[PDB]
Amino acid sequence: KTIIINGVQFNTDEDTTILKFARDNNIDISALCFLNNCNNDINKCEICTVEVEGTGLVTACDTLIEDGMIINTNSDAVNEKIKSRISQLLDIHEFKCGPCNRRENCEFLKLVIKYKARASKPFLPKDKTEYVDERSKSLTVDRTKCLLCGRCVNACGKNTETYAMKFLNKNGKTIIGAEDEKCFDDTNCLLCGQCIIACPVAALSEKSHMDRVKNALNAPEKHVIVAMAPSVRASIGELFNMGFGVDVTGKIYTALRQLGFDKIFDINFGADMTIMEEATELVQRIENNGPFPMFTSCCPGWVRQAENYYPELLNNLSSAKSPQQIFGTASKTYYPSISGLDPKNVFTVTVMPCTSKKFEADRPQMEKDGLRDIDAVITTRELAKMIKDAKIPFAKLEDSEADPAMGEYSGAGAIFGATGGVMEAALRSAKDFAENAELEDIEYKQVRGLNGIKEAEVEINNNKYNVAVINGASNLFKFMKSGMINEKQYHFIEVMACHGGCVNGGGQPHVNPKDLEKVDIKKVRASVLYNQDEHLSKRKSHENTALVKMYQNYFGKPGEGRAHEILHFKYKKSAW
Ligand code: SF4
Ligand code: SF4
Ligand code: SF4
Ligand code: SF4
Ligand code: FES
Ligand SMILES: [Mg+2]
Ligand SMILES: [Mg+2]
Repeated sequence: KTIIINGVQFNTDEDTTILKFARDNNIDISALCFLNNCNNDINKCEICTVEVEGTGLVTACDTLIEDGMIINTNSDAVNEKIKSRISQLLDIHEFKCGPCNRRENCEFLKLVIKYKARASKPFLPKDKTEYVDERSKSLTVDRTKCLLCGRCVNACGKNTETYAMKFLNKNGKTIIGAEDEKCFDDTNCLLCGQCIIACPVAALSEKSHMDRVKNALNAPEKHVIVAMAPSVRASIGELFNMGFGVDVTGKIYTALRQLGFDKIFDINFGADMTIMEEATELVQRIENNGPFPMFTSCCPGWVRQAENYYPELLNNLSSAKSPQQIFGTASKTYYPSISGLDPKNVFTVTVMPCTSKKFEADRPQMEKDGLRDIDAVITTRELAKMIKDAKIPFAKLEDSEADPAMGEYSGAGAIFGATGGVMEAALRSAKDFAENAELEDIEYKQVRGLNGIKEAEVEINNNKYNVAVINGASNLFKFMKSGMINEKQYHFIEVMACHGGCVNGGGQPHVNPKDLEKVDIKKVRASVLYNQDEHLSKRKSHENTALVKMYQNYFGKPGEGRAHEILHFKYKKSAW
């Protein structure tokens, strides 16, 4: 194939699109609605317009290169078309970047600046109320920003296969929204936030908890704990121009203290708690021969998936609370027992890579004696905004340490944020528990990485067991519908709704499509976690010294008695 682009001849056997070929050859072509290898098939944005001689204007993102093509990407006709399409979007776009939560990394703004586009008539609604949907505990929509680019809808379909995000005809006008324009929470939506991650503008956002947090911080009598997810320390630096794959754990603890939090703990401590309980449960089921399989229950996207699509599995989920909720439960019981705080005055905040966690935290029964396990959840992005609003020079901060009583963690805990991490951590403990031993071979590499469905055979106490790690909500549907679950007897199955695990969650920093071509975001964020594991002296959850003291002095033996009564949560299917 001979191809001419802007007068440059290429000879190639490649079978690909003009966009991808141009991009591979450092020729600039803009794009908007193209993402995840899909464009918006109905109502194409045409931002990737180029000129093919003899044919006219074509969309480079979905037009294959052909031998003999002569292509101009930067002709006056091309730029005028693209400029026109951007101007048309400005006509339906509340272009007020100042207070906008995507001000610093918005794709549309870059395009507006690049083509010097202007609205015919500026879009300036006075009553945004009709345009905004904040009903959800997790997601919010601001349709004054929406480009109808279809990226949320394609990403929902690809990532989850639920198609909970849809195009809708609302009184004759096209919008995106949930089925029947219901609140997302009241539909089959997993509240995973992959739609947000796909959004080029500030149209989709997380449901804010930042005022819950600020109010508690400013309330004189409130004692505000904060505790961040595994993934936050591998990710948040991205929003402070520190690049990718930077471990900023120490800087976060310092930042959190500068924001005025009263105690700095860590959700990885809660991940060790979850393993203590989950691994103990796994050994129990093995001894009662069932029910099998046991599924993890720590991902609320998956819990919602089970609730909405496989309620028959709800009884197979581990009764262990998730690291978030189990930590929170302890934060209102154990923590007062070792601090003297009145439990009513403890306000527990988590920092998560996740939008679904907001919903988990607000489940009615996720409380005891009137006290919420978790009072607020802020996403990685929300914490980055709080830090920037406070003029905290994050990239310049010195390292500090967590408060150890609910802040220590093992390397088992540290890897939770990657797909296969829970499985690996859980097996490090279950094997030790079952064989009553302290084994030295603790790396389960076969359950790691980005394959959609991963399985392994493991030997526990001289019997074989089958494990699977389901990596992404769409892969959970594949596993079930294809009958894979019936090819053999599965004993323990991990499910994460987000592909890559929590490091790719819905609350994470946006990465623009070009950086994504350049960096494997799932692997690079995950690598921070595995590195921590490798350098920690304690690499099993049950060797966490602070955790051991808590169980010895307060909860007693895992998986029974007081531990079972307050650290566990069971989901029930509705009756016939
Ligand atoms: S979505 Fe982007 S272009 Fe629109 S107001 Fe916000 S920052 Fe500006
Ligand atoms: S919400 Fe965002 S991703 Fe979805 S159509 Fe609107 S601008 Fe595109
Ligand atoms: S939160 Fe997840 S399941 Fe719900 S619409 Fe967005 S991508 Fe789809
Ligand atoms: S994989 Fe992690 S970030 Fe994604 S929905 Fe589940 S808990 Fe949330
Ligand atoms: S980027 Fe090609 S039509 Fe939208
Ligand atoms: Mg297409
Ligand atoms: Mg305070």
